[PDB]
Amino acid sequence: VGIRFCQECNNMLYPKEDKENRILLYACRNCDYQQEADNSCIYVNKITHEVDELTQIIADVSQDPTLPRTEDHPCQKCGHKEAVFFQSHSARAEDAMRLYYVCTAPHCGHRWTE
Amino acid sequence: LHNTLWGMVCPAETPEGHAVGLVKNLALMAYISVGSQPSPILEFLEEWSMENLEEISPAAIADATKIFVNGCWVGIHKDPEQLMNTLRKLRRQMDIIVSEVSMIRDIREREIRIYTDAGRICRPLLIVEKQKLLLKKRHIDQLKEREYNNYSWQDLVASGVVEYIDTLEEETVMLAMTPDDLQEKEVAYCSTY
Amino acid sequence: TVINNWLLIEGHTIGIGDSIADSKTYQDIQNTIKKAKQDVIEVIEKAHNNELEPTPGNTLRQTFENQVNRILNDARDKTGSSAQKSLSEYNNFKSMVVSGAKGSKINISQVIAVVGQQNVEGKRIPFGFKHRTLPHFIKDDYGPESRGFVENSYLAGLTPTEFFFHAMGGREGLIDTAVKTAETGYIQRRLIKSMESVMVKYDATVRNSINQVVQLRYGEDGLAGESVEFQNLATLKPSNKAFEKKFRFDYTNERALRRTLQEDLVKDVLSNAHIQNELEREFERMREDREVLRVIFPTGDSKVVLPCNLLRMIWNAQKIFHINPRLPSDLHPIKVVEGVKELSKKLVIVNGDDPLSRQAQENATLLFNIHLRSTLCSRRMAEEF
Amino acid sequence: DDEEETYRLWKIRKTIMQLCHDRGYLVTQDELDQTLEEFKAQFGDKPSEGRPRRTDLTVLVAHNDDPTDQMFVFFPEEPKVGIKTIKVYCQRMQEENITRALIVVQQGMTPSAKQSLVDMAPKYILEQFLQQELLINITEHELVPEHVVMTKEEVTELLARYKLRENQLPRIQAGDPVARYFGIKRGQVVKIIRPSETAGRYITYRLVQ
Amino acid sequence: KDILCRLEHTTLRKVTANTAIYYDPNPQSTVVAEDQEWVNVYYEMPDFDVARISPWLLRVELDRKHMTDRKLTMEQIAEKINAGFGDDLNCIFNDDNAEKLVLRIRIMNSDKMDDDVFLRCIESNMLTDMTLQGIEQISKVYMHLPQTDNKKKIIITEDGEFKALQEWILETDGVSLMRVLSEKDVDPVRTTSNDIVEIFTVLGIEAVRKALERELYHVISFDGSYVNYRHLALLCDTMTCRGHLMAITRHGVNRQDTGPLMKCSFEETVDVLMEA
Amino acid sequence: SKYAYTGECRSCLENSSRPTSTIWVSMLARGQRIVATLPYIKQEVPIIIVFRALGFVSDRDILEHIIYDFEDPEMMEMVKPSLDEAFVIQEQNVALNFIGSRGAKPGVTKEKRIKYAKEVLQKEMLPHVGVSDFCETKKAYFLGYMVHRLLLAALGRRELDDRDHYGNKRLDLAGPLLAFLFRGMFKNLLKEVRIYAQKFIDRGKDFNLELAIKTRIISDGLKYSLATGN
RNA sequence: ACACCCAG
Ligand SMILES: [Zn+2]
Ligand SMILES: [Zn+2]
Repeated sequence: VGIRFCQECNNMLYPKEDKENRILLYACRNCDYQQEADNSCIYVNKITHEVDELTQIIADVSQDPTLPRTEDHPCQKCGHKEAVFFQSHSARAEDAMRLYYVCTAPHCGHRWTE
Repeated sequence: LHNTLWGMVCPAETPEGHAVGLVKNLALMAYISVGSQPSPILEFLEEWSMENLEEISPAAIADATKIFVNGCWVGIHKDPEQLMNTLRKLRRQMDIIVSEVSMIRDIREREIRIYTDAGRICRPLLIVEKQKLLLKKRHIDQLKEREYNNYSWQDLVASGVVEYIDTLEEETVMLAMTPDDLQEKEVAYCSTY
Repeated sequence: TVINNWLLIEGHTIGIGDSIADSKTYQDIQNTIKKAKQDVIEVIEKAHNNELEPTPGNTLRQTFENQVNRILNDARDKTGSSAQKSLSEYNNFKSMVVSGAKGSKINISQVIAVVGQQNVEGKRIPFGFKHRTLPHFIKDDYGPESRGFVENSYLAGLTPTEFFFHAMGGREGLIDTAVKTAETGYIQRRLIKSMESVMVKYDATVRNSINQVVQLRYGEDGLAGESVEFQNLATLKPSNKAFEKKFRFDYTNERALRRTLQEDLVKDVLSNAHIQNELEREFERMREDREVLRVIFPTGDSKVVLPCNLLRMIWNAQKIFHINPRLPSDLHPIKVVEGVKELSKKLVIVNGDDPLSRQAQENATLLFNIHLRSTLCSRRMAEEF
Repeated sequence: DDEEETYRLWKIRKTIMQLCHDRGYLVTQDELDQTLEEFKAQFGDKPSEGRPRRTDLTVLVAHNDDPTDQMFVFFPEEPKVGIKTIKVYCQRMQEENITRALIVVQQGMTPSAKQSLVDMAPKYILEQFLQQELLINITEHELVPEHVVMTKEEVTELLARYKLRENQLPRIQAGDPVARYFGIKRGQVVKIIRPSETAGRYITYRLVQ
Repeated sequence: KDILCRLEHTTLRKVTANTAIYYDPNPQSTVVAEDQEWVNVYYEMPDFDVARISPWLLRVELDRKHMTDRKLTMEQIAEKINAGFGDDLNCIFNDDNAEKLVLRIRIMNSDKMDDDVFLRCIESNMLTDMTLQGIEQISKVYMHLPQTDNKKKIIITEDGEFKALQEWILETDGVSLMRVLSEKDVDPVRTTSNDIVEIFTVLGIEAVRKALERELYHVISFDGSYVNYRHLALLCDTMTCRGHLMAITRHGVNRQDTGPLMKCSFEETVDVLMEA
Repeated sequence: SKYAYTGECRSCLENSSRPTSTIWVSMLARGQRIVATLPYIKQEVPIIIVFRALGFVSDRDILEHIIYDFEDPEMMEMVKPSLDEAFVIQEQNVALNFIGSRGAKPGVTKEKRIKYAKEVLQKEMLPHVGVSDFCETKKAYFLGYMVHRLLLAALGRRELDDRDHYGNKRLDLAGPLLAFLFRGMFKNLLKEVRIYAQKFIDRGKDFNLELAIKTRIISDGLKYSLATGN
């Protein structure tokens, strides 16, 4: 889910098995640094790639003059009537033809997909 | 015939046989950029709030927009809204930036690309602000008396009503077709021209 | 010479008045385009919100593109049929399409009603810009105007966005013309230098340069393609009841034979028993005629290619001899059977008295003797011909 | 599996029994139209170490032209057949003095076994098949026309008629699936009857080389 | 549709939602919450399954939407693992009614490459080159009722008239003929393919010539243009004269027993004259 | 081929005599390692090697140059095979040795190929970023942006830049074309006036400069060109 | 040799 970096030689940690206690042990394999972690996860893979597109949409897209604007869908936590809607149109998104709405008010980067 | 040959490559004129599609011709208003020094633009950016590339840490890049001048990474910025409003105003006023210089903002990637080198192909377009042309009637009446007045196309560009837009800036422009239509009060297609 | 010099009197022309439609047709065309635009907008609205169920075999985006293209093609066909419905007989665009001299029905539809959807590389106009076909449209616009549909006609004039999309389909047709020609010319070269030495030898066996048999007879029948025509086999389509009715010479029902044959001919047919045995031998051979074609032709396609046009040279024989179809004939049915048997022995493709040669001769002209026995049977010659 | 294996064993038996009948070998009508539950009752229904074992479907048939010219049909147990197992079946053919035999191999043979099929080729004719290749009959396909193997006396009649040499005829490879089906060797000529949409029946001849 | 579900190649890339690997040594406690209920149910001393096994745990879950649209179960997957891998792997499956359809994989007990990357490497093998049900090199398979007699079957009734029925025809993507013909409830007479090479190596040399004539007539007569059968038969008999598919290129025409002078007029001019 | 999602950064310095140099950074197909195609080097090298050659040797500095935000694991996942490929190299000097051993001109001593590899790492690697002794942090940031553009396209986060887009094209008019001729033509004139002056000063006559320069190189070079089309 | 260009 995430790997920290070495405190001694600034390299990348890697999993290692120890027989003294049988606990997960992230060990840097360049130097001899040792570290015990608590996440207890090594590798996760999104096979159907259900990645939340709402986080990857940049909140500053709402001021693009080339994007359409409609007042039909108002902002949820902002209350502004008009907003900017678009499609992601990217790979690893299956159909990728469902609208994502971004509020156009300044200092409000709320994105909802409806 | 690619989609971005609009306005600066003729869609009709093309030779036949083995050469079809490869030998193209400029449009009527196409103006290939002659080239300029990137030193005044780089001097303006370092004078502004832009931080230098070696000055920053490799941790503030994620929440900032990279600045590209002639394809070279030169630093980052934290206020891209004010930078484009300043850069576009300075090109229209023709103060320090030559009118052939094209600045492109890729908001979905957070990149700013300023191109200055020769070889770019540009065409002139009018300027629309708040759904109104900046080309008022006083510009037409001055241009209708083009001689004995020392008023020409160069004074129209310096008045801030006509910009030169290349194909790469046309990715991020919303271009009105004709002022007779599409710029009035009806069922709205796009209110930000 | 005769037609052109009459054309000096009648004359023929084309003009603007051959493209103008009346006010009812233009209102009907504009109503269909407006309804089709509303249908596409409804589909896009049904596809933006997750309400469109994907058809099996393809993704949602290709399902959406198939549905939009189906509506726009139905729009072009409906506005096309509306435009040619209101064309007068004096219209000269119709005068050169129904004659097939030049042009087609889609050309009149493009001139009068709508140019139609314009495609580059199979699909519609792509997103050459960042998710836009042209800078004049909004981002992520899958509507008809933005993606290439031309709602105007040549007579009305194309809008500047539609003009540029027309220059794309026109260019793509020109790129296809140059690339296909350079490829097909190499296909043509390779295809024939491999077999330019293949020649029909004097023993009627197709052989190559090194004298290896490619085909035992040319085209498996020994007949050149110049003197063969499209014909119809009459004993492949009808059922068993219809075949027995229309192809068996009924030795009973003497009233019918009096209507079709003369008095001396019908007396010989009924009295003799050897003639009835021969006519029954014809029909049982015609049942094996049918069963062979059921094996050869499983799809029932009775349009085959054969040298002599049996249905036409019979019509030739009716006209040159002034044959009256109302009066009864004087042709003996056993003379027909002996005549067909003698004719079948007189047409040779594989010559020789060897049993191997006789088997190849029977197989080479098998399908022609199927058609010869079917068309020149006793029942059809006594009733129809 | 059990039901899938006993269906596969029944279907591969019906095809190879049709293979024997197409070669002119003495095959009764009962063995040709062997219904599935008739095979289940006669042999078994649990071939996974049960009554219908792999070495039980041995078929002995004889030529109609010559009674002492016979056939073996073999189903070896091992998925890969090797020199030692081949040498066992050679002793069985030496004991029962029958030359021609078929070995239906489930998952291919060793490269050494492949070279030993042709080692005693002019003494013992030993040709092979995969299990999936004999699982369905290929002659019954509509693309494959009805092949006929024609005797050497009829070949000499053919060459004297058309005044041809042996190499002037069209060719068919010995490794062709129809060629392996009929058990033809090099030098034989196969009479081939096809339906044509321009002449009817058309007969062409192919030599094995 | 049953023929569709069993001919089509189904892999774990099309049925699994997401996968993960963990470390939890004792089966009595795991980091994931909704697991320990049916883990203890399946570990009520299940003979060999509790042993000196390595602590590394592979936890993969399958999305219910694709699982219902493909109609499998955990029983079919379990013996597919036990046949593909044997006793080298231990598989534990959960109940069907659970929202999180969790499938658990562990490595065998007596196991120089470590298990932290062995379980990574075999997980890639499970989702790339493992077949759940179906036969390989088949990307998709379709269904459609025919309306024209190009693919429509035609029978002869008792009356003898040609009756055009409406059967179901499967069209695939990717070619593998030797096992589709081998499949139960599949017609072994009219089943064909557009691949010339596999027709030759499965059905013979006369079948590949008949198939050559079919696809060559289909590519030309689609436009409505007519070309006589004699020119079709002459090319198909020239290209299949020698018993192998004599491709019309330098690699097939310059390799036959003809004279060298029209070989060098064809292609390869200097190189043929060197060989001659 | 073996390359899926290749990269291209054809680069030339402003008013520099050297022509454009391509620095194709490619990802290998599944059959995910990132390799590079540095100029004046025969076969490909891993991208983490040239990062360690540039001066930044720790894996924290390399991934801070490439991966701008460490929160997302996806881009950190595809850079993992590249780090595993470059486990052998651990110093800057040995990274320079590996680059110089694969060069077009193989050196003799260890310091010979290190100096040659440092020359191509500095003067022919991204000349538009900068050609100077201390312009190496800017080069690695651009090489960090090299891989970051590659990882985004492999993830599909941004659309791949097609070649036929005409904003990705430039037009050489008579200006840049004639300046390209006058690049080497003035270089050829300065080369010959150097050997002519050296010939008259080796033996001690000194030289008259007005007769040292011939008006024949620039005149023929600009008249043979624009006429023959060469 | 190269460019340009005619016809399909
Ligand atoms: Zn460390
Ligand atoms: Zn808001």
